Amino acid sequence: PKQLRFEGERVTWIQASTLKELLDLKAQHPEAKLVVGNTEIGIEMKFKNQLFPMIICPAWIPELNAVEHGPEGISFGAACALSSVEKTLLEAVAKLPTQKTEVFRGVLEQLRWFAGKQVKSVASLGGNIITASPISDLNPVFMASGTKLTIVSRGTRRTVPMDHTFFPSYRKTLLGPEEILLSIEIPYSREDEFFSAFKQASRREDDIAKVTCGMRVLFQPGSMQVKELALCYGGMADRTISALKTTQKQLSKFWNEKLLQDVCAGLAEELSLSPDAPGGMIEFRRTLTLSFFFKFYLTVLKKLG
Amino acid sequence: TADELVFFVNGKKVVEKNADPETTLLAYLRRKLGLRGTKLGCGEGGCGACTVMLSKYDRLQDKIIHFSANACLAPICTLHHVAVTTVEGIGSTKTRLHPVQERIAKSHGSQCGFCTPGIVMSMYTLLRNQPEPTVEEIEDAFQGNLCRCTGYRPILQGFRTFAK
Amino acid sequence: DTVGRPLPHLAAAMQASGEAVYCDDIPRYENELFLRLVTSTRAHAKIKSIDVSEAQKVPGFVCFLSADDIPGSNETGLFNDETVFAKDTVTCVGHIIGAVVADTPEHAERAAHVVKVTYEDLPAIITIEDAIKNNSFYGSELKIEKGDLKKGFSEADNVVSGELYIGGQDHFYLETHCTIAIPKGEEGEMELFVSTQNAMKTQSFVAKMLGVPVNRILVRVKRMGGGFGGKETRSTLVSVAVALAAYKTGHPVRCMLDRNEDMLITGGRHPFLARYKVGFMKTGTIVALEVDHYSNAGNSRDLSHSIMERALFHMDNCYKIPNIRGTGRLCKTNLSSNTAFRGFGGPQALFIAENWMSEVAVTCGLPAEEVRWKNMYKEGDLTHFNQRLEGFSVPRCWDECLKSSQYYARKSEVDKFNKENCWKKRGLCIIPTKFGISFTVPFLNQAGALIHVYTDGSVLVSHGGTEMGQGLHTKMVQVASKALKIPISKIYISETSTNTVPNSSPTAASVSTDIYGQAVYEACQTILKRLEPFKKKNPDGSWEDWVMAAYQDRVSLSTTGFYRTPNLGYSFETNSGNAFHYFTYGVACSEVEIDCLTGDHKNLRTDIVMDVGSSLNPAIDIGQVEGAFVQGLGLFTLEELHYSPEGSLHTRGPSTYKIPAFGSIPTEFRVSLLRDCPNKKAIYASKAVGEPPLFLGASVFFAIKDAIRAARAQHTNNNTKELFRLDSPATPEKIRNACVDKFTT
Ligand SMILES: Cc1cc2nc3c(=O)[nH]c(=O)nc-3n(C[C@H](O)[C@H](O)[C@H](O)COP(=O)(O)OP(=O)(O)OC[C@H]3O[C@@H](n4cnc5c(N)ncnc54)[C@H](O)[C@@H]3O)c2cc1C
Ligand SMILES: Nc1nc2c(c(=O)[nH]1)N[C@H]1C(S)=C(S)[C@@H](COP(=O)(O)O)O[C@H]1N2
Ligand SMILES: O=c1c(O)c(-c2ccc(O)c(O)c2)oc2cc(O)cc(O)c12
Ligand code: MOS
Ligand code: FES
Ligand code: FES
Repeated sequence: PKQLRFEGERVTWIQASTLKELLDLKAQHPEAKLVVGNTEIGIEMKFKNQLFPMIICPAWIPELNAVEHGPEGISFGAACALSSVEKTLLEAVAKLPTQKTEVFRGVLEQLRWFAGKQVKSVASLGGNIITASPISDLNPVFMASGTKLTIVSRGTRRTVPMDHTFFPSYRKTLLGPEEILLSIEIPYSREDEFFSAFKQASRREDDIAKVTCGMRVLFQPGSMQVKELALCYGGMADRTISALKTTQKQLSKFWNEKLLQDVCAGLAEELSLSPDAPGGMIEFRRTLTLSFFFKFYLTVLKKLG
Repeated sequence: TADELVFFVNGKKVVEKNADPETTLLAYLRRKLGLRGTKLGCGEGGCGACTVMLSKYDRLQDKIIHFSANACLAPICTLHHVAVTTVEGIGSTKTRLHPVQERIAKSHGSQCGFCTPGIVMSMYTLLRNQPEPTVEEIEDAFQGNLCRCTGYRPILQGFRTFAK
Repeated sequence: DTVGRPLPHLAAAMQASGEAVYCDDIPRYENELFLRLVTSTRAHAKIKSIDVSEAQKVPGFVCFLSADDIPGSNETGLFNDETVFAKDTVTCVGHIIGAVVADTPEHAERAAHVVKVTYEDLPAIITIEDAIKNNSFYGSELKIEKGDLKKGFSEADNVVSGELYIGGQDHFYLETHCTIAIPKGEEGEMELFVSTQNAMKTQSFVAKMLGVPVNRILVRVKRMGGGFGGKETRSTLVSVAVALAAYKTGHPVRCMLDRNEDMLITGGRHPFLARYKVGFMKTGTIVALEVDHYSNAGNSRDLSHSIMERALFHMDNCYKIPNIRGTGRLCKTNLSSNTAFRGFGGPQALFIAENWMSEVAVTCGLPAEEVRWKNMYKEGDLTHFNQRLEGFSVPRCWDECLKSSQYYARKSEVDKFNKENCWKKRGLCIIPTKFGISFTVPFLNQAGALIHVYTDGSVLVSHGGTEMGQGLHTKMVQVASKALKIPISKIYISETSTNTVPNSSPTAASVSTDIYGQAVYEACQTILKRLEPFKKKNPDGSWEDWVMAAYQDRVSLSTTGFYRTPNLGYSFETNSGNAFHYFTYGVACSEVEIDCLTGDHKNLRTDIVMDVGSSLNPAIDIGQVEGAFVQGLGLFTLEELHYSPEGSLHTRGPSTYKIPAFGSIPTEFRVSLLRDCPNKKAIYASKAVGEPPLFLGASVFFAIKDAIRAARAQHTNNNTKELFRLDSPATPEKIRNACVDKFTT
């Protein structure tokens, strides 16, 4: 297995055989694009007329392909195809108690009517994450769950749970120029911890205005009293956002009709859209943010029955 | 300076000595290799007209894996040491049709016929992984394949024959 | 004799093996070049400059082509109101300004993107509302009126009035537009391989463009990967530009559109706006109807006038209305010119009719099936355009569908589900349709065929119709096999071509089986008459021996066949003369469950009963019913084209434009063909099937409305007799917002 170089009219492609080559190449060419599935880059080059004269394909590197079952969660290499993530998670869900697989189940719901087999057999996990589309169906689940990202450059290494700060602005993530995403640990869920995910099922604009969300609640041991609550939405801004202000207010409140209307009041203000907001469907999108929470509200109660 | 790209299509060795990174497998199949069964319907991964089966030895899992892919988005430079199967790789009216091809034809699952090779390759892939699939697995294989003509009912009904 | 048998489509096996050749599958000549259209990015603007400097640096760039390059004429289009290449001003986003030619399609793509146009924006008219406000129309008001309107309304217990919009639809044929043009180098001769339903206009528009007689141009059509009306005239936009490039370069040239170009440039179904006023009795009996229709025609006439005529002919659906006035206007807008789409103005008008019919029922507080039935035409009745309904079989279709769908029992169960569920609701509706068969332009109702028997006794059939998936060639083979009394294996159809059958009508109006069936039949009769003596001389002989004897006796084994549909000629001045030969009839009953909280829905079950007379091929005809129904379900429930305020299309691919998927179809999907209903008016008692089923798709829309009605009765102001506006398509957005609740508020 060795490094291959291909040269065309406008583009140089290097197939990296080892992690070292990748990190070396990314240091030498900070701007290089990392292609795996090509389901994003091939679209940007054809339809946004973008030119990326340096491409590094890391799909061969064992570390970007490793599936690892740990105490805290299941770790996937960044190059793992979405169908592999699906199959690993479907296998974990059938084997583990329901109370450990609330997040896996959310990831699996987002993956269900997500393209087709062809796209899912080649689309990478890391690809969906670093692309950072406002309407990514996975980033809101990963954010809501605090899915841990191992980021690596030549020499340096770090692991950060995904939070609101990871997506600073339109199609940007918090990785330095020399850095790559290496692996993604999706956590097992805890006792008194429940999780949902929902998504809009139409959409008319390229990468905006399709409501998609991850929702997570952690209760005090054997209580209905909120300890942690997270609501992350795509399709509501130029990036994946968390309704921090709204959820902060619910901390140590109980899970009741009072909680409901307050969250629905918080969501309406915090995630409010100007009438000229890109993508339109303003009333619909607003209503979905509350309707999804209401579904999550109700499901959380049944999961407490 | 530049490395050779080596892959296989329908059991045959393809040695590209001057691979351009921009070239899609669909372009290569149709316009270099002259295998016109695989169709362009959108170029953006949404219709599956360009569906082919890819096959490779998975170093990790040990085995040979088989999966479907949209040739319109597959860069040929990702295919070093991969084996491509197209609609012409599985059967022909000149030799013998694959059962997937016979049954979609005889079940009235093909009208204009432009989606047919893509759907054939979707079903074929399924059977390479699961020779005795369920009805649900069958509907599922086609989430990436569009047909404008048939209303889909005949295609599922002809392929249900493969379940149990 | 296979007529009436479910013979599969003749090409299906080759379609399944990838051996069937579509236009871009034809091999390339060694010197073949590639064309790509350069298109307007502005809805309405002056062209200031065109700069090709950057395009010229692209590897393999050959040339840029524009209006100045055209040898013959820059005026084209059905009514001579289009340009081949825009000269001073563009009138829509997508408007063709020129073309690049390169050595590869990738190089042509790259070069086209880098062509720099400078515009000066002019004010644009995009919406129907904008067009009406500016009196921006093509031609004058169309009108059908019958009875006394100011008598009917004077007499009516109640009225309902309102406004309805129905969005357009992109054809989304899986194979996009495609032409190869081969210049011969002699006398302006050119041979064209084209994905088109109209080889005649293709041929005529290329010749006009070139400045050359029509006899120099040969157009050949093997098959299309779908056409659906969209390749009936708009295919020439690509064909003419490709012909021009072939002419200029002297090389073969091809172009197949990318999906995004195709969606933007080539037009779709006409959006319709309707303002209506219906007067009725407490019983639900209709006494007066006044409907003003407005279509969004776009930036040329194309087929818009005929599409409105057809709309007006179908504003009655299956209902007798003593006093009636319908008007149509065609809105001239800065959008791609809209065109034929399966149904050709019928589904729009039929939908408007079912919309007010549904509001009549709500207003009277009666069951919807009861109000529909009580207003239904009867056998012998005249339509609002004064044509008699002979063999009106909707009553049979209705009765049989009600019975086989178990409608009354399931209506009970829908009501139980609704009382037992808060945030999901079920709806159920049953709808009829009639669809008139013939081109409403009398002169198009003509068809030619040409048949040769070779000396081995094999038969080559040629007719003016084209294959786009609908199984026309299969049907013509079954007809010829039956008429000649020989097996289908002896007969072959290779392609449609202007040098075998000239001056052919577009393959359209669902009439192709009827008219080419008759042409083929007449030609076969001529052959049989010529062979008859030889049969008599060698009575225990074979087809092959008879043919060879005829050959050796110098009897011609070649003949034409022609049909001209009798007795057509409707007049808007006298409101008389048949507009159609006969009508095709059908009824569908559809059930849906909606998710009140998301606007999503699941199609649960659909039952269809369709009168196709005595089917030539039940498998093809059922396939046509299911295909049309699902295209209609997409029109009314899924597919939505969305434009920027500046008039530029946003929805340009399958990721932003959702046609029905494998999972969109009803879980239980039943289609039956009405039994024992021979149609005296068409070949072998059959009936046209291609377009009449599509509107039955609306049954899913009215089932959705019925479910929204239940959701509103649960969560909003409770008036049973409460009406609300639901435009088409009923997308998740519209469905959700209409389920007014504590969240929408
Ligand atoms: C038809 C279709 C349907 C789709 N539907 C959905 C959907 O419903 N929901 C949804 O969320 N998405 C959807 N997508 C997007 C799909 O999930 C993403 O396109 C896919 O995950 C991108 O992965 P890739 O490997 O193909 O990325 P590539 O195109 O190869 O690369 C994408 C980006 O990720 C970067 N990248 C990749 N790996 C790394 C790395 N490890 N470190 C740093 N940067 C990296 C690349 O540089 C590039 O910028 C759809 C795409 C298609 C074509
Ligand atoms: N598979 C398929 N069926 C189809 C179409 C098509 O493009 N593909 N076009 C429709 C349209 S718009 C018409 S008018 C009729 C035309 O064919 P016919 O006159 O042979 O029925 O077929 C219909 N059914
Ligand atoms: O498809 C159609 C079509 O093209 C035309 C037409 C009209 C005037 C012309 O000059 C011409 O070339 C064509 O009329 C129609 C009338 C119908 O009732 C139904 C149709 O489907 C068509
Ligand atoms: O008459 Mo069909 O081509 S709309
Ligand atoms: S051409 Fe449509 S998915 Fe590849
Ligand atoms: S048979 Fe025409 S698109 Fe499928």
